[PDB]
Amino acid sequence: KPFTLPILTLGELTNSRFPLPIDVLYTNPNESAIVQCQNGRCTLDGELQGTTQLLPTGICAFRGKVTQQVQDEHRGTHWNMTVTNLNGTPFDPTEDVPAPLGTPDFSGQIYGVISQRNTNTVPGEGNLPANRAHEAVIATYSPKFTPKLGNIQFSTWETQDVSSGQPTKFTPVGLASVDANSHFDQWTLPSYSGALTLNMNLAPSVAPVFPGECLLFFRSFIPLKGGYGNPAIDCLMPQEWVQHLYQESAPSLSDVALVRYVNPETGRTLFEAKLHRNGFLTVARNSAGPVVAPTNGYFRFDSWVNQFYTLAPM
Amino acid sequence: SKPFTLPILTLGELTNSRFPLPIDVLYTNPNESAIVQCQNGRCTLDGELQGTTQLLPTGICAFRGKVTQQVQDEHRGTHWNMTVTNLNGTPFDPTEDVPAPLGTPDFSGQIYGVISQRNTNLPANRAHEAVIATYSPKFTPKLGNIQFSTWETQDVSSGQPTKFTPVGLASVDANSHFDQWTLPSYSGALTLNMNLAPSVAPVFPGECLLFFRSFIPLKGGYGNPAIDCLMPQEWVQHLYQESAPSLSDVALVRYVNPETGRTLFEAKLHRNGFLTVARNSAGPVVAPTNGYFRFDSWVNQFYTLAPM
Ligand SMILES: C[C@@H]1O[C@H](O)[C@@H](O)[C@H](O)[C@@H]1O
Repeated sequence: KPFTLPILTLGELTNSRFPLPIDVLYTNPNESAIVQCQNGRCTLDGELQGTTQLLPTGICAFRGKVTQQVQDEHRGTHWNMTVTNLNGTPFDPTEDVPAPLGTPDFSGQIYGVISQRNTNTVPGEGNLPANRAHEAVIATYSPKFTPKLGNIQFSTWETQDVSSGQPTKFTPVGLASVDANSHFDQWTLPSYSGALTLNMNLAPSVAPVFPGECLLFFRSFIPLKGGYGNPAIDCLMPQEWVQHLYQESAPSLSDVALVRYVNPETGRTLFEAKLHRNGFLTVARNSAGPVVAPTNGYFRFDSWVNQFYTLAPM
Repeated sequence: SKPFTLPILTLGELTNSRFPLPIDVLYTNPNESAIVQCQNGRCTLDGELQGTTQLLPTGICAFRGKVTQQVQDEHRGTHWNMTVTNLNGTPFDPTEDVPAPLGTPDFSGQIYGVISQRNTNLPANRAHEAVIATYSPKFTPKLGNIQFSTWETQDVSSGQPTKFTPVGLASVDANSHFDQWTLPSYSGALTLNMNLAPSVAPVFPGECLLFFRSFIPLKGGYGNPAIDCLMPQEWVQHLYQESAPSLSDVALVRYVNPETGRTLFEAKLHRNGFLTVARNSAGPVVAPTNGYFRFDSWVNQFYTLAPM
């Protein structure tokens, strides 16, 4: 079965690591961090890895139940919540995943909305349940962030109106802050089972192996609750590529596919890239920053090549 | 002739095309009195997006634009006038043959979400809970402007890039006018909506619409509101990619349990992009979690579906 990519322009793609549209293609050859994100990880023959799942609505989302309000040193009102799988089934800690699928894969203060729909209904209200929602922050670097153990903590500005023992949903929206004290680092993984524990079942790190090459990212800018900053999240492949590769499950015929970024209105190749078996792109570029390219552009599979293939410089 | 196909995705791998939600259940309601003419999640079987439908899951019920003025509510809350652009930031051209900017909500209600702003050497930011009343006389996205309200009283900046991220509904009480089949007046109350995706309905006796249903969060109050889409967003995205020619007006599809290979039920998938089934009851369809629709063959309007 022939390998293919979807025909989607950048303006038709979304981030696989946070629910955002793709804004720009991006390189950073001088990146010092090990790149080992866990969302947006899929092999070219369609094997999801890390914490990756198919739903755009599942990325950095949680489902579970608040247990009780808890004490915490930091500002705000804090709440412990057990987490289940996104489909509501109990998360089985013995499953070979780093954490429940969809769990955030970076250090930071993730800002969003906690909402609740009570289990118990009221006869006088037409047998309908009570609801509430509030802004919330999940600090993924916190010792209380233990999604692999089945529970996490979130903070609210709201001081009281969060109910114990009721079905709870976290909808991600952005970051609370990127001040130094908020520990945003998109390449630093959470400790999924808590401080001092080793993460397990990780999707592997990715890196260029060929001289002059660097990773190519699909970049999205992420909203902020407050403060200064223009934070970005870089994914290895957009969510639609994850979904496509999973559907197709085309056999990988080598370790590296040659792909061309094409302007369809002209049919011309803007640049070429290597699409690696483990699901990431490299290009021959020696600068950092956005790739400035016509809006109609998209990647097209050209051929399977090998480790010795030399890319045309961008 | 390129063979027609549907993606192989279970219900638990699908999302709603009318609000950013996972699909929870398949659902029927034969006694529905309303005309069903939603504008998001509309796509013909040969891949033509219609209504306000666009491809991004992040675009559904989202807005992009800039705040122009603050107006205080007579009672409580603060309202903000927002000019809206296309989701890609280009100016919305009201003369384009669309009902409203693509992604615009397609129902009456108080849509709850978050407004965020990143100012035009690091930029200042703010975000707040916000509500967009799509039934409001000030909801005129086809004219390039809408209004949203905040509990926040002051900290929303004018002339700065603004994003609305939808989250759920503010309320479904009597005063909140939630009706998933009532279209907004995209240009205001005395103006006719234009360029709409057509209404959908069974045409054969004993049939009813089959919906992909999602439950939508609430900011407060009582309720268990749901949003029903005609096809999930992944089907829209698939049909658009494939652009397979439609060989009749109606495709026969089978809902299959792959683990047994057995057909659980069959359905008509109509050219304009919606399903009907032979069912005479309302409520969820109880089906194994591994189930998904598979194209069987092209049939016609007179085909008799096996009763569910
Ligand atoms: C029914 C009530 O609606 C309000 O908005 C909520 O704040 C309460 O917790 C409760 O659910």
